[PDB]
Amino acid sequence: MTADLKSLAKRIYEAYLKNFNMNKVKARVILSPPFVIHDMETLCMAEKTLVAKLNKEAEVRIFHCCQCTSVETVTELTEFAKAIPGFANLDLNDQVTLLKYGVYEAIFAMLSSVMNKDGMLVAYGNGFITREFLKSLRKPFCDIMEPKFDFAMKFNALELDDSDISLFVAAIICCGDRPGLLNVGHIEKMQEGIVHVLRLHLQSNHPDDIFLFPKLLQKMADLRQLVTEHAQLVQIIKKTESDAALHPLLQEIYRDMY
Ligand SMILES: CC(C)(Sc1ccc(CCN(CCCCC2CCCCC2)C(=O)NC2CCCCC2)cc1)C(=O)O
Repeated sequence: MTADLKSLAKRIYEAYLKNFNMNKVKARVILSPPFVIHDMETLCMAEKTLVAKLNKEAEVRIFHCCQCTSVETVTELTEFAKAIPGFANLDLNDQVTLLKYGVYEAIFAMLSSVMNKDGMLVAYGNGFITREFLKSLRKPFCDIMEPKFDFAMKFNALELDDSDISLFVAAIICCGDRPGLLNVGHIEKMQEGIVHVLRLHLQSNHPDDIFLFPKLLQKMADLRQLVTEHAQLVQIIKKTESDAALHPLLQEIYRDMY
């Protein structure tokens, strides 16, 4: 692994630590105290301390808070993408397409860092929602998070650190086979450079697992399918729930996606 490829992996890693408020090391520290949301009583208590200004059904209030975090994460991923060699040199329209299809694959990948089998760290490290509370919400809102917990438990078993995850997220953003891409050839070259660094980095950082790279390629495919199914559930909610309107930035991300 040349000093240049180590520099690329380090640049990506530092751009990850700079652009995302929560990293896996800090998440594990806290998860090892945040306010525990495990029932309706504690949800209301958390709302008054953590999202005071926020009345509708609990399920709808939660859904709105979730939208706020997604808008924030999309903004963070947008600045992170600049660290990827060649991304800023891409056509402005291609940069939008890559981020459009990539953001939620990256969101659910990064969500794993703050999940354990019993729940998830939320609200900038200050809350912890239980997995069972989320399952207790009325349909269809109880169906949103459980497939993400399912993915995260397998993803977390790979025992990646943020030096790996930063490259993985970069690779997700660099997928050349997104619909609507103009300069597909340059994107594939850009993807190839990130994937090449990821492969060498995993060999260096995880010599114990000789299959980690193909394992992560499969997780990228799993995430694409997870996002397809997520978008389908979001469309049902928007259509069936006469009070869960979508933030405009998010509605534009899902527009014409799948
Ligand atoms: C909003 C849809 C329509 S569905 C959707 C999408 C994503 C999520 C996960 C949101 N979340 C819980 C945010 C929980 C907020 C908490 C609720 C209880 C009261 C206190 C505040 C969270 O922590 N996300 C992390 C953010 C850091 C980076 C990684 C992801 C939930 C639903 C969308 O598609 O965007």
